[PDB]
Amino acid sequence: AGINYVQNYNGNLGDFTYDESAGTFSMYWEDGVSSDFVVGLGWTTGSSNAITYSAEYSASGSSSYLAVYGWVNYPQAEYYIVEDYGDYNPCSSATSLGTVYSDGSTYQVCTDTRTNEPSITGTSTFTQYWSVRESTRTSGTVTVANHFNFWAQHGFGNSDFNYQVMAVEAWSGAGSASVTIS
Repeated sequence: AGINYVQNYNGNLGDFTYDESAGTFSMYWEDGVSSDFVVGLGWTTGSSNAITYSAEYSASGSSSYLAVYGWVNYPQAEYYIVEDYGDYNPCSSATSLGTVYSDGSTYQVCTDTRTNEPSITGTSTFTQYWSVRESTRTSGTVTVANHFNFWAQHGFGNSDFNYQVMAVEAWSGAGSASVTIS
């Protein structure tokens, strides 16, 4: 793996353990949360290399995602490749970009603009790009390049990356995750 970055945004709202050299982390929020956390492991600089993972992920009562997650510095953008999620599909609500096919499934692709929200430079306005897997799963390989190349047709900068992680996010409800990045 060569993990060199630990993602912890409000991880203290649940129980987050990890081991960088093994590439594994777990996150338990059995009691529920009513604020946003994002936790995971990855790299201080993103790239388009494939990521392979294996997880147990249980969040059907939760507004949550199991995702490849990271940022582009300029133009400022937050992105997700959502492999499995709970009760909330971010593309229901957002502007549709079409469909991409990759690694065994179609993904719905969409984008949204977030204004004055927490970001890698503090509080700012940025674009989000989402690929949401049509057949959800909790293990496999994400050929990141196929998503980046599609989003790049729609303004994604596709270079000048900040961090990139395999992550679990939840902001409501309860569940449980355990993830290995190989």
